[PDB]
Amino acid sequence: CTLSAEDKAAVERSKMIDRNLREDGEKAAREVKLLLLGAGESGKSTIVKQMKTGIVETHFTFKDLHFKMFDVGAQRSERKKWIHCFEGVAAIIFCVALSDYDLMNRMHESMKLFDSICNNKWFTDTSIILFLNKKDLFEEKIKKSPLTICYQEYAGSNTYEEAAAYIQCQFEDLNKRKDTKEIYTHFTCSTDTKNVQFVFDAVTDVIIKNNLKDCGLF
Amino acid sequence: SIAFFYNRSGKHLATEWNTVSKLVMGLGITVCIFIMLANLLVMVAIYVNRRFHFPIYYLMANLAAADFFAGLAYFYLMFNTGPNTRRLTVSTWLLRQGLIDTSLTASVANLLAIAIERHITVFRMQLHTRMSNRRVVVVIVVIWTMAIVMGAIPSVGWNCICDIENCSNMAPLYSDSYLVFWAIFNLVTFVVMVVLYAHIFGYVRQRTMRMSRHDTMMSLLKTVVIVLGAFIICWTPGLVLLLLDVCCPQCDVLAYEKFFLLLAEFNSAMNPIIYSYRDKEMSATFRQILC
Amino acid sequence: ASIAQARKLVEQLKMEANIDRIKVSKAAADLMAYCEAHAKEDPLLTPVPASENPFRE
Amino acid sequence: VQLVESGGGLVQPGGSRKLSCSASGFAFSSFGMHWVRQAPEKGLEWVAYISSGSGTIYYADTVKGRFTISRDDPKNTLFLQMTSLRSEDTAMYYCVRSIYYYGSSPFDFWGQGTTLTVSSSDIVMTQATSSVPVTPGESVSISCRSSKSLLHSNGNTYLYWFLQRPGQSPQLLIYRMSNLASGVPDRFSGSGSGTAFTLTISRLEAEDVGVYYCMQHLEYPLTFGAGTKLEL
Amino acid sequence: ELDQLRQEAEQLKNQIRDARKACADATLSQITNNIDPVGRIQMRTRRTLRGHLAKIYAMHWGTDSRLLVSASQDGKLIIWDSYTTNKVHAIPLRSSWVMTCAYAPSGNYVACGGLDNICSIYNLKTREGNVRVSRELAGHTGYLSCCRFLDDNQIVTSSGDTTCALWDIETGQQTTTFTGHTGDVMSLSLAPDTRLFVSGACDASAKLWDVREGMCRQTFTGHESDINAICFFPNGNAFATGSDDATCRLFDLRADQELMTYSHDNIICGITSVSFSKSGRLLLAGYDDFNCNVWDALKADRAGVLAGHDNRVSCLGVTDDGMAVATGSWDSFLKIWN
Ligand SMILES: CCCCCCCC/C=C\CCCCCCCC(=O)OC[C@@H](O)COP(=O)(O)O
Repeated sequence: CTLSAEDKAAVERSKMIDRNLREDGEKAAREVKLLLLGAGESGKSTIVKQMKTGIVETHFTFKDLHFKMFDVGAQRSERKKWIHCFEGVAAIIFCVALSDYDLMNRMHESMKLFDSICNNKWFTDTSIILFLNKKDLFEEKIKKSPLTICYQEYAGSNTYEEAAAYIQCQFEDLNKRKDTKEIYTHFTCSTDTKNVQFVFDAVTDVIIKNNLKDCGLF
Repeated sequence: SIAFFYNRSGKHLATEWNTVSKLVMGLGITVCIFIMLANLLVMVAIYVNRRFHFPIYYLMANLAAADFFAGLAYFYLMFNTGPNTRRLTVSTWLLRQGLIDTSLTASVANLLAIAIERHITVFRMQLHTRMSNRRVVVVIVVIWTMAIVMGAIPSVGWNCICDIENCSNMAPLYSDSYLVFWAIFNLVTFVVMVVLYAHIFGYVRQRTMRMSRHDTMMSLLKTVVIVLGAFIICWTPGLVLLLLDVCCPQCDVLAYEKFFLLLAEFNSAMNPIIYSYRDKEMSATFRQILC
Repeated sequence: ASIAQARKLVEQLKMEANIDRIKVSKAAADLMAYCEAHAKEDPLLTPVPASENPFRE
Repeated sequence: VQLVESGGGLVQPGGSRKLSCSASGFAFSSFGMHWVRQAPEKGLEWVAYISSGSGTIYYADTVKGRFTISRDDPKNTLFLQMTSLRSEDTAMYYCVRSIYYYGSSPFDFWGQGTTLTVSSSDIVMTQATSSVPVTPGESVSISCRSSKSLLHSNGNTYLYWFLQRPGQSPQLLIYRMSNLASGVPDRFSGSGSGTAFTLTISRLEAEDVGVYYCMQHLEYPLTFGAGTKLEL
Repeated sequence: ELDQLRQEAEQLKNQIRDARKACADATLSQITNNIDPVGRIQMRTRRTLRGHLAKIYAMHWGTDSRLLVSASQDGKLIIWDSYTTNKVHAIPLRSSWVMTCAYAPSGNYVACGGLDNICSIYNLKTREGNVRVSRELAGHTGYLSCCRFLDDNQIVTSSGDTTCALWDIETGQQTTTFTGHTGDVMSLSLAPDTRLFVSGACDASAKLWDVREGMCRQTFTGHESDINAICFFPNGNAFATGSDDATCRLFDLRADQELMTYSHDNIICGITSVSFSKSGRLLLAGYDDFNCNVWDALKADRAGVLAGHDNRVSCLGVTDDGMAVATGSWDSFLKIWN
C-alpha cells in the first residue's frame, strides 16, 4: 500500500467528499435550468410573479419537476462573454410584450434579441419558450390604433386573432435551424395561470425529444 | 457415431451434395458474409468514433458483437453440415449446435437489452444525465452470462441423450423440454419487447400531443414497428417450429428447419441495419469508411 | 457626461503619454535573460528525472 | 470549539460503561475522532480512532474487541462502548478530534476527558527525561526516542508533541516533525530526524510548563511517550 | 469645447503611437535568433482530477505548488491535493454561476466570483472543520470575471461593470476602483511583487494599473477581438494575453507595446486562459479547440500540444515552483500535465 496512517485517512476524506459531490450532482441534475430572457419592461416580471445584483435565480416546483429559472436581464453587460454559461438549459423562456409594437420600436428591438439568441452558437440545439404576453394591452392598442400606423408590411386587417398570430409567425421565422430547435410560443396575460403549465409542458417535450435522441429512437 | 440420433429422430443423412444442401449453403454463404461484414463495420465505426462512446451505443456494438458471433457460428455450422455432418461425434456436434445456440441467445438478449435501455433513457426527466457506464457493462457481462450458460446447458446438462424417450426430431441431441424453455424465452423477450416499445410510444404520444397545437409519431411508430416486425417475421417462423415439434407427433417436415434457420439468423443480419440506420451520424460514418 | 467623460479620457491620455519608454532591444534582452537565468529551475522546460518528480506515483 | 466528554466514574470490575462525547462548535461530521487514555500515574495511551462518517475504525491492541466505538454525526455525539472493565482501565479517557488532509493539524483540540476508576510490531515511544528542572526564561530541549524512523516516502514525519499542563487536558504543540500548531506561541519548535526526536523552546514562561507527551502517527496502534514533567 | 476634446484625445493617441513606434528598435521575435529552440516536447498527463460534474471555469495553484482550487457550475469549489489526487475541501457555493476562483498566497483563503456580481471569500483554516465565507465583496454592477488575492486582506477583482476594483477583506469595501476601461473587463493578473496589475477587457485593450495609486498607468492595444485572459511574465515586466481574435500577444511594460503574436493559421478558436511557466520560456495557453497549445514564449513557434480534453479548455495554470501545469476544461476534468 505504502500509505501512511494519515494518507490513508486523507484518501478516505477524498472518497467521502466524492460521495457528497455525487449526491450534490445527482440532485443538481434533476433541476431544470431555464434561461429567462426578453426585452426589459416587456412583461418579464409577470411570468415570474406566479411562483417564487446579477442573476435573479428563481426556483419553482411544478408536477414533481424542480425548475430553476435565471432572470439574467439585470446583467447589462456584453452577453457574448457570459451566455456560454447557459449551455444545457432545457429551454430559453423568451418574453415579448405584444403591446410594445409601437413604443425606436420595442418590437424591432425585441425581434432583434430573438435573432441574437435563436441563432446563437451556444443555443443551436435548445428550444425557446416564446411568451407573447400582455395581450390585454395589445387588444386595446390594436382597436385604438391600427397596425398600419407603425407596420406597413402587414397584409391582414387590424383584428385580434389574425394580428396576434401574425406576430407568432413573425417570431418563429427567425430560427435559422427550424428542425434542431423548436420555438414553443404561448399567449398569456396578467390574469393567466396556464403559463407555468406551458413551461412544464414544453420542457417535457424538450426532455423527451432529447431522450429519444439519446437512445437513437428519433 | 452421429447417425445414432439422426435416424432415431427421423432426420436424413445428406451423404452427398444434395440439391437442397447446395441451396441452403447457396444463400447461406452470402448471408454469413453479410452478418459478419456489416456487424464488424458497426463495431469498428463505434470504436473508432469518440462521439459514439455512450451507454446505449455500447449495446448496439455488443449486439453487433453477438451477431458477429452468429455469423461465425453459422459459417462454422455450414462447413459442419451437408456432406460434412456424418463425420461428427457426439461431443463435437454439441460444440456446433451449442455454438449457434449461444450465438442467438447473445443476439436476442442484446436486442432485449437495447429495448430495456431505451425504456430507461426515455422515461428519465433530465435533459442530461450522468453517463454511468457501469449500468451497461454489468448488463453486457450479463448478456453473455445468459448466452454462455444457456448456450452450454445442452453441452453439459439438459440433454435427450440421457432420456431418449423425449428427443426433438428437429435437433436430435436436444431435449424437447429445452426447446420448450428456449422458445418460451424468446416469447418472453418479444413480449417484453412489445410492452417496452408500446410504453415508450404511449409515453411519447401522450406527452408530445399536449404540445402539438400550442411529426414525431410517424418517425417513432415506424421505428417501433420495424424493430418489432423484424423479430416477428424473422424469429416467429423459427419459434413456431420449436413448438411444432412439441405436442405434435409426426408434425410438418424437417425441410422447414434448413430454410427457417436462415431467416431465424437473418434477424442477426438486419440487426446492424434496423438499429443503425436512423442515426445520420452513424450512416455518414459508414460512408466515410467506404469513401 | 458631455464634459466629464470627454475630459477624463483626455486627462488619462495625457498622463499616459508622459510615461518614460525604453527601446525594445533593452526590454527584449531582459526578457530573454530571465529565461536564461532560470532555465534549470523550470521542470516543464527540461523534463527533470522522475526521482524528485512528485506527480509520478 | 469544545468537546464535553460525559460518562465515566466508579465501575465495578467485569462490567460495562458507555463513554460519550458531546462535540460542538465545529464541523464534527468531517472530523476523525479519537480516544486517548491516561493512567493517573502513567502517561497517555491511545484507545481507538473512528474516522469521519463512521468509516475505518481502529483500536489499541490492549483493548481491541471488547472496546466498540461509534459516532453520531447528526447529533454531533461520539460514543465509546467498552465491556469487561479490567483493573487496567482505571485511566482518564480523553476525547480528541483530528482531521486529515494536506496541511491539516490532527489532534489539535482535545476534550477535557472523563475519569474512570475500577475496583481492585508497535513503534516504541520512550523519553528518558523525566522530572526535568529548569528556570523560566531559559531554553529547554526535551527529547523523545522512537523504535524506527517516522519519516515517510512522501516526506511527512508523523511525530506529535502535546502539552498536558497540570490539571488541564492535553494541547497540541507540534503535529509533525516541526509543524507548529495554530493557537500556540511561536517559541515551541520541534526538531530531530529519523529516529531521534526533540522539541525545543526558545524561552519558557510560567504557563508552558507541565508534562510533554510525544506520540507517533506513522501506523496504528499509536504509542505515546512516558511522562516528561517539566518543573519550574 | 467638445470638438477640441475629441481632437485632443485623437492627437494624444497619435502622440502615444508616435513615441511607441519610435522605441521599436527591434522586435523580440527577430532578437531571439540563433538561439536553441525548445522543440516539440510532450508533457503527458500525470494526475487526472475527476470530481467536478459541470463546466470548470477557473483553477488556481497554492503557493506550495501542491494544493489546487477549482470552480465549476455544479456549485462546488473543490480543493485538490494534486500530488495524490485528493479532495482537501469541497465548498458549496450559494451561486453556482461563477467564472473565477483564486487561492491566497498565504493559503488560508480562497475566493470565487461570477454572474452574481459578488466576490465570495472563503476561510479554509478555521477552528471549525468546515469552509465558510469570510466576507462577500458585493459592490460590482456586472459579472465577476476574474479575481486575484493580493494579501490575506486585499484582493482586486475584474468585473463585468467595465471596471476593476481593489477590495479590503476586513472592511468589505473597495479601497480603490479602477475605471476608464470601456467594455467589460474579463481577466486580470497580479504582479509577482504584488504592486501593479494588468487587466484585459472587451475593448481588446490591456491596461496596467497602479494598485495603491488607483491610476491606469499604461494601455496596451493591438488585439482585434475581446481579451478573455491575461497573465504576467514571471519577471513581472511583461505579460501575455489571450483573446477571441485567436492569437496570444506578449506585451512588455517598459517597451509599452507588443512583442509577438502567438498566432497559427490552423487555429481560429479564441484563447480562454493564458499561463506563463516558470522562467517564462514556456507559455501555456488554454485554447477553445479542446486543446492547450504550449507556446515557446521566446519564439513564434509552438513547443507542443497536450490535448487530453473532451471540451474547451477554460482554465490552466502552472505551479509556483514550475513543477506541473493543471488544465481545467468544460468537460469537468482537471489534468495535471508534467
Ligand atoms: C431451425 C431454426 C429453429 C429456430 C431457433 C433458432 C435457431 C437455432 C438456435 C437455437 C435454438 C435451439 C436449438 C435448435 C436447433 C434446430 C436445428 C438447427 O439449428 O440445425 C439443425 C439442422 O437444420 C442442421 O442440419 P444438419 O447439420 O444436417 O443436422
